[PDB]
Amino acid sequence: PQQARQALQCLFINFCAILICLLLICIIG
Amino acid sequence: MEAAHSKSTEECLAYFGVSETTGLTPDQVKRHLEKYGHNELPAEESLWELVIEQFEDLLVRILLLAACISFVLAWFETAFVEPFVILLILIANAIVGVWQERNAENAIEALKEYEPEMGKVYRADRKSVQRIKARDIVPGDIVEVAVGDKVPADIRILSIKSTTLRVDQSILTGESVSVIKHTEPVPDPRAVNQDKKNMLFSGTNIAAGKALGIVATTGVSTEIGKIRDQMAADKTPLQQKLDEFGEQLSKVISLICVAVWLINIGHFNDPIRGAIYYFKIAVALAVAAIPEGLPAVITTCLALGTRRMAKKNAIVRSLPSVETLGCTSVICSDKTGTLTTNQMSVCKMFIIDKVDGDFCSLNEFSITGSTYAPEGEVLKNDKPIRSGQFDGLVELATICALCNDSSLDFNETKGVYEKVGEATETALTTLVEKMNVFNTEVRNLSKVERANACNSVIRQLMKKEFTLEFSRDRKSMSVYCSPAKSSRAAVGNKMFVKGAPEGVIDRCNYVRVGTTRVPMTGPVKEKILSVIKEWGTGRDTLRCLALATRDTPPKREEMVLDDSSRFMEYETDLTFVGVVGMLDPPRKEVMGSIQLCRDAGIRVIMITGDNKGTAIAICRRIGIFGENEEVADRAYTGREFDDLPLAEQREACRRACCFARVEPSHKSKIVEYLQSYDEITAMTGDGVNDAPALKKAEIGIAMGSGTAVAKTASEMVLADDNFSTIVAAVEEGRAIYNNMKQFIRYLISSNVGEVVCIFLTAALGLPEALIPVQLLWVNLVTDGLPATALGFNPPDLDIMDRPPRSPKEPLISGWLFFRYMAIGGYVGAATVGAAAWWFMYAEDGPGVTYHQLTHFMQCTEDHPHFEGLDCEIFEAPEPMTMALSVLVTIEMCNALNSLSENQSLMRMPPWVNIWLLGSICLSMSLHFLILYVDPLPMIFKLKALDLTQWLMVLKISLPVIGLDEILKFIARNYL
Ligand SMILES: OC[C@H]1O[C@H](O[C@H]2[C@H](O)[C@@H](O)[C@@H](O)O[C@@H]2CO)[C@H](O)[C@@H](O)[C@@H]1O
Ligand SMILES: OC[C@H]1O[C@H](O[C@H]2[C@H](O)[C@@H](O)[C@@H](O)O[C@@H]2CO)[C@H](O)[C@@H](O)[C@@H]1O
Ligand SMILES: [K+]
Repeated sequence: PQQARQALQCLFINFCAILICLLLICIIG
Repeated sequence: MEAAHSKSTEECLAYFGVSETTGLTPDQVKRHLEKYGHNELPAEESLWELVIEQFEDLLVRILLLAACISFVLAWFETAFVEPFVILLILIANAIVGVWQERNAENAIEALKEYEPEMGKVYRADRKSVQRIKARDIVPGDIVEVAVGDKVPADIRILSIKSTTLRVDQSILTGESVSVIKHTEPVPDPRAVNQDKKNMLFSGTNIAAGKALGIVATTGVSTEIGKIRDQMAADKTPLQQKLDEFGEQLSKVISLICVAVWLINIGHFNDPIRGAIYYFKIAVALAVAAIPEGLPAVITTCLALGTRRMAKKNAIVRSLPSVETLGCTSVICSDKTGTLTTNQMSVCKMFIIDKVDGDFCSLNEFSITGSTYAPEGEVLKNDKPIRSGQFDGLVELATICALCNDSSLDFNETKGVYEKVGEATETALTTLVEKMNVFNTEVRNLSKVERANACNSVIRQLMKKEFTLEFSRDRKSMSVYCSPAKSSRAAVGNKMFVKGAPEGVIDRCNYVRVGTTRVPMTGPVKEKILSVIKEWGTGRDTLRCLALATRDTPPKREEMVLDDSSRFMEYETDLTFVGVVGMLDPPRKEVMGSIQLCRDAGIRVIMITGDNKGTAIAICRRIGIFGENEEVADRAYTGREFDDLPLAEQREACRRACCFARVEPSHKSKIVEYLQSYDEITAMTGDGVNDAPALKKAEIGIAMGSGTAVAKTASEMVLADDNFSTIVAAVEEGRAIYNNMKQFIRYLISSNVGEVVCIFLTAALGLPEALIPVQLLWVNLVTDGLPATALGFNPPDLDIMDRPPRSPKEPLISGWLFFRYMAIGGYVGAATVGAAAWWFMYAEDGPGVTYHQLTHFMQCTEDHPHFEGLDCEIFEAPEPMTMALSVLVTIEMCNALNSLSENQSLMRMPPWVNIWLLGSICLSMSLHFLILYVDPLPMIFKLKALDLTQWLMVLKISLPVIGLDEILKFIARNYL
């Protein structure tokens, strides 16, 4: 595991970015 | 030090307080490093700043203002949070796409660490020269530059070690004739660069010679550093074809968006005024469907690709060459560093045995051990033999030991005998140590002492007065020796000559037989030449050197030494002694590499210093030619090539796979002639002479272990000098391409889907299948998770079985643009069909199986005529979730169709890109949250039934995989 391990890092950042977006729509209300 | 050109060497050394023999101390380096900074342009300095960039777009803000006007009209009268939600989604769509772009750009920038600018200094801490990063060079240190080097800083020349120093300064001064240098002050302090003949400017080249100097200015203060400040700073063919297509797609979608604002003419009245509803729906499609600015995933697989390449030893210097790389149709490769290992070993040799009239017999020998170790036996007729019993071998060894600027060195940590000078010469040192012709005691010596023990026994019988260095016209070198301390019978001075057989044998009037001498005849010559040929042409394709002595050499003051062209004459009237045959095996991976090139339709041309006959034989061994192929028109020497008329020379390059013994100007010509057939050629090189050809070649390839000048003229550097590395770089080049096309296919179809989806609703007159915030929701999940996962999919399956891509090829073929529309058409219809299905044939309060839903517009007051049901089930929160869910799942499906350009999922299974599968599961677990976590479905729409409704979402979506399979079949089985 070396180069394939940067796919997990890439998606996790994008997941967090999308997830945070939803939780802010939750809080607003 | 501002005006160093006008001061003495002694003033410059004085100024920095530095010894010229010593160089700066670690303390001085430290203080100078603080005072003057690093030898570099200052780094130009983000996370938040780059997010605002996306919000500068006119069409993005048009949406926001429309959601503000829609919010203000509510507050003075779902619709309340709409402006808040869109903003949150669009910052998230920005963050996801801007974060990829920056990391790709950083990774690509970080390629520069593989081949960093280097310099040579003498510093006080070592006696030996130190190779360091130019970055760490400081004003005041002592610098060594020689042929092929890039000048690391602005340097006042201290002393010119070669007879003459030649410098290429064109990059600064426009003059492309290399320039002479001196050491005296140039008094005029106002003087122009052209006149500073004692100065070496950063960024320039040593075209010949060697010099020592003191650093005067670095970083910005340097001549080229001042220019690079004032300097202010071209699209590739595939960038033009992508931008142009970007505008063809952009304007069609922009027209269709306004066409959505038109066909909904009368509907501005239902619960000038309602146009703010259909305008804010049209603009959202524009923001989702039109790709404005380069999609980030593109730059990611270029970044991932050249990172892969660098790990496979291909260092990309020019990024546009990654595009050219998959178009290459010809590779020209040098043999020695590249096709072969360059590990030289003498495995055969012979001297003359008996001469009788026409009759000539030889003493042939073979030698075991192929590393540089002084370990192996000398065999004759396969029997171990002691070389000294043969007086001719004593003489042969004397030549090998004296015609040699190399030695061996035992490396005590590595436990290995290593080479000092040139591979070829060191192979001779090794040989000499194995022959031990004078039976010197060696068995009790340390390995350190053993390395050169026998060579020095020879080296103590004479003085090596001087060397007639090698030159290309004669293909031979020689040394001139007198007997040391005087032997018994004062035998005269001698010359020892080694070089290419053909040339040296012609200059022999005698042959040695034991210690006796005999006239050189035709019969003897023919016998000498036939064995040279057999060993050149046999299984081991040996490189032969002939060794001779000039028995009565000219007197010393008859010989001029600074004039290389008189050297051949001095090497005439020779006595042939013997021949050595060198091994230099092909690299293990090379036969396979050449076969890959055949398969990919790439011609390979070998260039070698070997004689013609040997050159061909090597080509049969490595698969360039067939072991029986006719070759008489496909193989040429530089001489034969020079004798051809121009049109014939051209025709020769159309078909030739083997050039032997070429003048330095031949590579360029070969490039030109190959270009006259629209060949995309890759050409290797390493010397200052290889630079012009590397420039002309579509891909110039420099050797990692070669000069900087060759590297500076190239697109790619081979870290391990290996031919296979090149082929593998073509392999990646083609892979990156197919990766772009896989992402391009998924992007265009999914956006086209968005368009066809919405257009169908407005065109027919159906009730909105997707609300704008829903559209901006799907547009974000796909571009965020699954779309970026395709940046991480493997090489496509048979990329080295298709021929090279043409540079004139269109980015998207008509057939491919069909695969974009047909797929995009089905998704658009499948989403609108999933909403319409709930109305038509679904058990949750339906419309009419004829056609009534079209006229949903007339209901609340128009109840008694043609309805008989409620009129708020058109604002229902279930048909819009069927449309959303079908889009999302068919998007995950369409991603599985982007695992390969033409391979079926039966050959390349869903689990090939295991990250894609992950991001899908992540996409589903996000979708099962805006339907179940109870504040969110209110801000969007409400959930779909636990079972029966999902089975429709799946039977609607899954045929997108089935469809693309047929289109892939009509591409696999079409070819
Ligand atoms: O270095 C001592 C060396 O000397 C002898 O080799 C002589 C040989 O006797 C002569 O024929 C003359 O040409 O010089 C040779 C090399 O110096 C010993 O035979 C030898 O073992 C020893 O190493
Ligand atoms: O062997 C016959 C040959 O002997 C002499 O040649 C010498 C030569 O002069 C020396 O320089 C020595 O290194 O090598 C030769 C012996 O192989 C005679 O001078 C010559 O005329 C005669 O033919
Ligand atoms: K080039």
